[PDB]
Amino acid sequence: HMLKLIVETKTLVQSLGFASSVVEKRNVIPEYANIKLSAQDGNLELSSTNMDLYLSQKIAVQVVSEGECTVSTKTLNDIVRKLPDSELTLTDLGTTGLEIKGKNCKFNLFTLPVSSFPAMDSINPEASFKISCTDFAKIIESTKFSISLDETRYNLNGVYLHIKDKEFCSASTDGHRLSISWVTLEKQIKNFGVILPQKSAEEILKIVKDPKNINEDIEILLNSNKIKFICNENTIMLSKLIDGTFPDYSTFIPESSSSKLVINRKMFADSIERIAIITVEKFRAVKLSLSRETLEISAVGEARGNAKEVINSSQDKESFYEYNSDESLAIGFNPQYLEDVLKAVKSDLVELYFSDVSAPVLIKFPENPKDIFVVMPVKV
Amino acid sequence: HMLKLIVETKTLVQSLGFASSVVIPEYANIKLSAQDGNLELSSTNMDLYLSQKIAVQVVSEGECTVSTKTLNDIVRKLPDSELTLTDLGTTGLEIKGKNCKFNLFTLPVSSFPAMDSINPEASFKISCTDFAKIIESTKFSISLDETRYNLNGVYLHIKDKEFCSASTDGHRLSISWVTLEKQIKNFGVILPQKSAEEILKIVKDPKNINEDIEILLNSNKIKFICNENTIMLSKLIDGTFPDYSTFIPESSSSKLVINRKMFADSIERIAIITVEKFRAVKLSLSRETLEISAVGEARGNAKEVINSSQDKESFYEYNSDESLAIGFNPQYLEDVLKAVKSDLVELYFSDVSAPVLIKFPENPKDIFVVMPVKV
Repeated sequence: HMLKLIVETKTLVQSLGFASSVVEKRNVIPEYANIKLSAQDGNLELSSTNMDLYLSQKIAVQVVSEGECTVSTKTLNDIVRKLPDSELTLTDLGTTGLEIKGKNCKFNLFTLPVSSFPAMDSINPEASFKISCTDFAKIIESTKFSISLDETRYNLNGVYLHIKDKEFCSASTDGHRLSISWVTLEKQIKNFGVILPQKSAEEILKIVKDPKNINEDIEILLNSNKIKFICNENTIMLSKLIDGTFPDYSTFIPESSSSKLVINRKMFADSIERIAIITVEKFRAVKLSLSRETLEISAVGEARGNAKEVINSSQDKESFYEYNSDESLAIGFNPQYLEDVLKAVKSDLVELYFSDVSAPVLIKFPENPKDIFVVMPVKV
Repeated sequence: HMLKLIVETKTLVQSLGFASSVVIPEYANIKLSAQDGNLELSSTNMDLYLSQKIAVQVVSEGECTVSTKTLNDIVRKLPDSELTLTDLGTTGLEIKGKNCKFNLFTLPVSSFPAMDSINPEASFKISCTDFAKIIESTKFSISLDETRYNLNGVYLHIKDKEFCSASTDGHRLSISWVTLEKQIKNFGVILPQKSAEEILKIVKDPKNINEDIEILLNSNKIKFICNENTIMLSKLIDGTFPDYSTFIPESSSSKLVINRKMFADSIERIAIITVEKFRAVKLSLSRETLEISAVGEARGNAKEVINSSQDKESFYEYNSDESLAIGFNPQYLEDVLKAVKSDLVELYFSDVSAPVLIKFPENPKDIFVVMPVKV
């Protein structure tokens, strides 16, 4: 019937931060903005949903009376974050509302009937397996930034999660670049390939990176229509899948290269970002003028000016630069697309493999053999 | 001659921050003038003109003009401890670090306005600390209503030896003052909101806050010379400031003394439940307790109880056997409570429809009035 429970405030604040990262709040079209609270068997289950995903979080509380209700996510989040008490009492007071009670204060939040809150789908899986949260965060971190934002390219608006032999892999592309990242499974899993929407990839990454989950495991259960994540037993996320066919990306990886650059990753990344400052949105491009002696990174911006930075050949790790060719190469890239790759993998050095000015660059990190990136150039 | 100078990056970044908070097309530009060991950076908008001088190594004297935003964008991300600026003519202004070069389009200096001259009717000096105080205590209750343009600034005015800033938006009054030693000709002028905000930031800078500011004014313009090297000229709102003394209660029948932070934190919590259409908290005052409560249509309601206490950290004392339930916009109370750093705050009441007067003990030259709302 009527919920009543005592919960540690800090724990509730953390769960509501996750609820807040799910809940609909754009205020252009109708939204369902409530959170469902369910007290059962020593746990409070907090459920949040948007049109892409359903999140269920369970936290241990002192259940005085079992029950469920729903209230405004934002109002509950906003109040609980400002209460000083180490613990709070939550009591469903019926027409009076859900009461949030600390030592000196009481808030009544009007409820909405539980029947108004979307049903949690059941998932009957075709395949399921478990991997570490550390391994899953890695392949998502390495591929979430190059998802397409173009709705007409509906099959590119997510990450392609798939099995090839013993490798669990994530791939993403927006037509301008490709990212691929994988981890080796120990058990042979049924082959599958599904497209996880960007919004779900962002939320499940936040979940598995939480300190309580990052060193734990995540179970993945899926069929061709839906996917379920069970992260460290007590957090369940259900997601829709994008109905479509991810392209055969193996054709996109250059089979050979005419020159190779090795350079300190942070130095390269900092220089690109600096030089890109002069650019405008209508022409986001930096020019890499590569030679054995120096690399000149330059850019122009209409009605702003131009910019140039020189990186000299060097064998010191902190300033490393080596370009293995007697020939020069002047080739342009969108600096955001280079920065996305450079920030994705924490590595001392980075390798860039080129062919001609009109062909893509292949980017790899030396201690990271299971991450691959391809970026097409732009005319400069 | 062509400008060329070497400048400490951190000091140039700081100057460009002030120039950027100020910013016709030529008003998006910054004028750079290297002369006599100083770089003068000039910035202007339709209300004000700002001139800053910073010491640099002047290699060659000269002046030029560039986009404020482009210059600010580049300098704030260069890692070098010092930068070389060189007007290269057809190439533009060169901003040079150890390994990077930026060239910015320059614009003609003949297109950049000079700072207007002022013939002052009144001029005086006060400390930057005192000037910061009176602006800090009054900038939050300036009107944002364009239909009441004479309220869209602070009223800087003198009464005998008291130099006052006052502001009102029709819902509250803030007034803060400093006693001058010199006899100054009577004046009263309205400093626009953007100019009050900019000169406050300048006087609060660490290099100025312990120094002095000279104020020179007539009925059309006001000039601030802050610690010699930063000069801001501002237009004044041409108009008549209203008789704000009508906010001051003729008398008060009850008084609340309460811990300031405790009060502000409880108002802030209870106000969460309100909606934009009815931003109000209810204070139900009695000798034993204060109940702070609020309602929000289709959202809910809330209540917090504060018990009488003589402990400094939880202080509450209300001097009357009568109960008083009176409402306020919580933002107008929070504005006042955050304006003055004090352990306690005092609130003086009469009836539910009359204003509250607020003061902070040990701050006798700051007075605030907030009108109630029906609850």
